[PDB]
Amino acid sequence: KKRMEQSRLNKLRGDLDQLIESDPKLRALRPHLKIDLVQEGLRIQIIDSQNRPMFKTGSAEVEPYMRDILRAIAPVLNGIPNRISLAGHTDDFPYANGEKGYSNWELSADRANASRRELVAGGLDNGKVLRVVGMAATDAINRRISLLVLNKQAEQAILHENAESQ
Amino acid sequence: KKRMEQSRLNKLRGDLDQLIESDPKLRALRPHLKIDLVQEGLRIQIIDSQNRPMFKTGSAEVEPYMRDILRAIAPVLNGIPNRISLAGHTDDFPYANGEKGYSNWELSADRANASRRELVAGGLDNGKVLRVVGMAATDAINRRISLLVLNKQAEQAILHENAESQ
Repeated sequence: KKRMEQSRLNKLRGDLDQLIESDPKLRALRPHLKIDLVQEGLRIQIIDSQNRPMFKTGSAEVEPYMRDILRAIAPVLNGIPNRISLAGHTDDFPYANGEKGYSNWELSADRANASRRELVAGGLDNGKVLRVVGMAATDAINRRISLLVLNKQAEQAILHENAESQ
Repeated sequence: KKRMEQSRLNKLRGDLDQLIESDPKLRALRPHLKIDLVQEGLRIQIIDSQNRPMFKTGSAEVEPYMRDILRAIAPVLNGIPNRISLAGHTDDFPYANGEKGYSNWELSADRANASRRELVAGGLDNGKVLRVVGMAATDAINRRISLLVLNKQAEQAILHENAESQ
């Protein structure tokens, strides 16, 4: 039912918790790792701040700790068949320097894909990611990578909203 | 109610239809322009094929006709306050040449943003686009740009699924 699925998600939640609490490097970054259940499934948020950035300035290049986080969780996410929506949220000051129209919009999507490639390098099955998302609004700095492990319902709703058919 | 909103969407649909049928260039591309009502709002699909590509090969650079389409509809979309989810769908053969991990995933998101910038150049109010999406699967070539004018419900569901809060 929606039962075997919820059970899988709860187990995944526990496995991620076990992984984080058994790794010194992850324990040190815990405040920047948020896990919760949302309508569409299990959500994992990785906070990207000025004090502890997950990417190099104005770049989609991951920082050491971001690489450690993504590669560490990749194998665990692979445990279940649920697919994932990966979102890059970049509410920061106007992108400066190198830019042929390149703004926080391009930066947010690029970071989302940069995170996707790290998960894959870490062992995430290709195909697991169903979509990447970018969101950027014009001490209000808010940057983060969201990894949503979708329940069947949400996955289907996305596939229907994205098909050419009616 | 959901009434004033549906009426606005139906009016928008009619205005887009009027625009397309009054422009020679758009009439010529009509088969590649699909408009319909979906659960989340009004959807506009722009088909990107081998016979009539909307982007240069392996690039997020728009082709003339794509520029004409996007700049033409931009002012019309600006008529209502509803925001938009812009998606790039790229189901094509493995991306060749220039690539430091650059695949159809990066290409799909880049094309989505390239389309976003054209709408803005064409007069679309900044902020109107709520998110950009990229989707790329591993004569099955299927490429398209989807522009979803979101009804309040869908917009709120997106904002709740993307907030840090619970």
